[PDB]
Amino acid sequence: HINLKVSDGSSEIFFKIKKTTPLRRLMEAFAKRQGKEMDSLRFLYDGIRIEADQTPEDLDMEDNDIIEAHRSLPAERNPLYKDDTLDHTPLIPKCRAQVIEFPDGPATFVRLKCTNPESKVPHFLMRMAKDSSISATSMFRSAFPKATQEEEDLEMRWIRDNLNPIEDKRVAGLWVPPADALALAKDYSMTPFINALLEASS
Amino acid sequence: PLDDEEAFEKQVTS
Repeated sequence: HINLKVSDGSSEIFFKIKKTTPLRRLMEAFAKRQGKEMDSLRFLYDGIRIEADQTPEDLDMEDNDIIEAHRSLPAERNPLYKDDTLDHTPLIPKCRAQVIEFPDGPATFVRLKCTNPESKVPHFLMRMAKDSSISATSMFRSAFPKATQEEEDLEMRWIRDNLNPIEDKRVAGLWVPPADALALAKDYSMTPFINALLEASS
Repeated sequence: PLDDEEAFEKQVTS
């Protein structure tokens, strides 16, 4: 038996389980005390997403080790974002400004193309020049090409509840201010890309 | 249809 600390950044709960019990018991223990479902969360240990069937003996967990609790995100992330520490500077000249004519007048956007490993159609990270708002939908679909519509609808519901959503029927998707866009970049491991999209000329 | 400018426009208004 060992003591384990589980924290979601706001609340820390300490547990005690034997090294042969599944960590789902410790996952359901923390999730129940947050008022959330176990599937609604994912747990990290040294940056490794813990699966339910794994045990403290399966990993090399010692006493007082911390298990980070985060909300669930799709499993297959875009291999382009396997490194959140890449220098953002060479990505800025790849950003392009583009004018789009709307029923109420033209508007300027800034686009950054990102390789989609699942489709031949080009995918772009988009930024509106007027308010520097960034589409959270284009960020999510870029980082998780194999995501289901339910997995997206739950994420956008989380954006509206925890961030500052901006939705307009004239422009598709869910849009967030630059501060929220850099927070999503941390979850999606897209920091160098969003950092360059915000610093690009409009 | 597959050019950057045209694909980006359809992506923001659909």
